[PDB]
Amino acid sequence: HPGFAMTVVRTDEVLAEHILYCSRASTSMFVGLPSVVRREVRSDAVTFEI
Amino acid sequence: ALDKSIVVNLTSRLFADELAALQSKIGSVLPLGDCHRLQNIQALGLGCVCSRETSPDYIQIMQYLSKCTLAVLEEVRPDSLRLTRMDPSDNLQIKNVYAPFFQWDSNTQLAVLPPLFSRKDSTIVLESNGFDIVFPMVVPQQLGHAILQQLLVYHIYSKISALDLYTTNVSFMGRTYRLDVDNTDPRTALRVLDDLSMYLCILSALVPRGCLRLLTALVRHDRHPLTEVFEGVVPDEVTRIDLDQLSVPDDITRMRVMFSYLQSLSSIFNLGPRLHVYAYSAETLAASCWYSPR
Amino acid sequence: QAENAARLGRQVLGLLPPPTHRVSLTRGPEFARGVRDLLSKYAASTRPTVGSLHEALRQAPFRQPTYGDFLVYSQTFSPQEPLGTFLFSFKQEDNGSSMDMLLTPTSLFMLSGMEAAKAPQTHKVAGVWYGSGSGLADFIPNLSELMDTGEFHTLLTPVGPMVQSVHSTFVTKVTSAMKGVGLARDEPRAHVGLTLPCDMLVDLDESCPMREPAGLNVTIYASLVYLRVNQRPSMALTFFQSGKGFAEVVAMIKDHFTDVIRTKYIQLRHELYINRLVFGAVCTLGTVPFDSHPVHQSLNSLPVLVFANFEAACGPWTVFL
Repeated sequence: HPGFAMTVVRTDEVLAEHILYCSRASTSMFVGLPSVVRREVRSDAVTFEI
Repeated sequence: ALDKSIVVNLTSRLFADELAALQSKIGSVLPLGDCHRLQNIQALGLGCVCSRETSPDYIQIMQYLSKCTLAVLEEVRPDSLRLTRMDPSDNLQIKNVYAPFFQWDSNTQLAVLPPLFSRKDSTIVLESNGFDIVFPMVVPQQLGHAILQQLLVYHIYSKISALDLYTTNVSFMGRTYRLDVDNTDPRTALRVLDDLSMYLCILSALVPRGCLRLLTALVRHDRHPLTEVFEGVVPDEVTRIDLDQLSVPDDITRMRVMFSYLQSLSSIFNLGPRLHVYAYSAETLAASCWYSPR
Repeated sequence: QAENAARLGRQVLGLLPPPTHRVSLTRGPEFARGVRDLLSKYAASTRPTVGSLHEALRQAPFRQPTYGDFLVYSQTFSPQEPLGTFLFSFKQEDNGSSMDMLLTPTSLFMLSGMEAAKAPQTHKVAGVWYGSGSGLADFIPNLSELMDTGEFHTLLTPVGPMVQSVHSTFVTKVTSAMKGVGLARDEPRAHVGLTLPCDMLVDLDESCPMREPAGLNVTIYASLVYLRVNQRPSMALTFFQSGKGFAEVVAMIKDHFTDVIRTKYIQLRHELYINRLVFGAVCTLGTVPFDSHPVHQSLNSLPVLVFANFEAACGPWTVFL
């Protein structure tokens, strides 16, 4: 036994499932309009964006 | 045809302090990592390679700059940054707000450089998100070279010291400037010097003898405006090599190899992507240019 | 029979370059209605359909490459190829009316004459497309002297990938591609990519990561190295795939060919010939778009990579050392 003593610290992780309750009408939401943007046009394919 | 737009999501509302600097630079070029519409703020800065606690190495930062795509700002909304994109080869408006100010005109040439004069001026920190944003500097191609010319000379003469007026000052017609060297990592700036020791001593082996004899006929009496480097005295080495007789077909094989290795010195003195400006407005500070490929 | 001629009325008038945008001023602001492909944000609905976006797909960019037509001896160009190989136009002197010399990278491995262990795969394959190496050495008698003074990288003009090759007994026609994506002849609506043998290609960006930025571009580089084996001059051609930009890869290619620089230049402590100092050259074979996966293949075996969406843009030869 050497001169000093010592403490040891860990961490621990637990996969837990969770219950989320939310009261009524807590958030007012705004929903815009979807648009289409075409870009990165190549010779085998064309990429879009919505 | 093709669209170009990058809108940047941001997780916190910006302050009125930091928005006033971003409203000041509404036309500016900053590089960013990926090619998408949505983008995190941790790619917008140049400071992923140049942070405060990390010692910056401006050659490696400039080496970083040719990889990335470059982008121009459109608006600064108080939540989302909105940018437009630069692709080779596309004509686009560019507007210089860049603080160590130089003057451009129509039919000029440009380059993009890391900030080499004032980092605190050319970088703004965002205390709301904790991540800082670093702006590069756009420079005409003559001073685009001439700043890199001084920084390669500087790492040569900081290693010999193991004073400042000759090593840290970039010269130009009308103005002198101060390079920002307090903390520089020389190891990526010395591998460029490691290849310079390769090219330059090969060029000292295949030296044309007649073009050495030309200076022995020139600088002793014939004084010219651009030969004031030698100050009127021949170097001691040049008298030693000229003992051989001249012959034409020796130098014909030599001067082609002298020619072919100066093709290689493009690769070590490269800038970033270049910008050939065709039309520049003066009072509006706008311009028009096509982005060159790397 | 004019219904067959009515087909050419459709296809030729349908396939043209777009005409110049010229509207007289007396018509008014009708010219703004004649600008459709600059519009790039199309409206969407709750349930969009093709009939809502058949106008959106109609504007497409203008892409047409410029082909090359080569008339080759049937001995030099091996009669069977995987239809996407890379090419070279070697040129010495116009001696005939129209005869041309073309070099696949399997063929240039045979004129080289390097050791088997440098490329352990293609040596078996390139040994059965040709003879022992004198079937092609008869056409260039200066292959000893073109290596000494170092003029061989000045005589190659990189061409690109194949498109079509109609083969006869004595004369083989080769249709090559420049400026970009060559249209496939036999399969309609297909595109010929560039294929390299897996042995010749040397990747450059490879990390643990132990981060590099993305982009739109990655540039295939050609390389060609003068060296000496068995005290006889010989060449070595390697490829590179990197998007690091030209300022890095010249320093990166020096680290790949470190040993080749060292084993040669032990010789010149004794004899210093200025003609011998030239070492290698690097061309630019054109860009590749990002994140396209190179797909491995197998031919006869011979593993062969492939690059979809390849476009070609040839460059100069610059002498690195």
